Amino acid sequence: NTDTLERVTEIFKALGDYNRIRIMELLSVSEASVGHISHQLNLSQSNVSHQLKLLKSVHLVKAKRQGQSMIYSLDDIHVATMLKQAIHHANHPKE
Amino acid sequence: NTDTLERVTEIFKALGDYNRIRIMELLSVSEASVGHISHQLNLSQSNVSHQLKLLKSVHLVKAKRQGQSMIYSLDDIHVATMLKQAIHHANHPKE
Repeated sequence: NTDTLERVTEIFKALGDYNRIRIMELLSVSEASVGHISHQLNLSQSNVSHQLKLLKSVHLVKAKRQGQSMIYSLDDIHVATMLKQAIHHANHPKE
Repeated sequence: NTDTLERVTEIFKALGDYNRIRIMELLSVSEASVGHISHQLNLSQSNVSHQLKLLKSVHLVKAKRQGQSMIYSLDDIHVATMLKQAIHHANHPKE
């Protein structure tokens, strides 16, 4: 036992609802309000607000203030590319 | 409209108990019986037999029969290397 493994346990633990990935995708490229993103993506603002919280508290996502409304957005392109690589291999080649 | 994503969902979903990673570690080095691993690895074999069950059905691990007892073992060294990279990067390049 130790703190090393315990860490790798936090990452996976951070994960929760699947829909989360959805927002992440749109976030990877784009920027809108807190509700707008919800309404459109046919989502109940009841959860949204709740969601961001966690992740944000996980150090995964980062928020930024500008005038009034807050616009989210990733700061570590690493995960962005990492996810693409995982999806790029989703289906092996052909043989 | 969720044939591609549904996949990435199965992966993360596959995960379950933490002790999992642990066993995987020892399983990614030496191969032993079902108990021995549980005994020496201070673990209630009650879960083991129950553990592999899942993963197996997930296609993550592949069992092997030869003689009598079945010795488990990975097949896609990819995951093994992938994990190493995750922990290898989990390094705070200072600051």
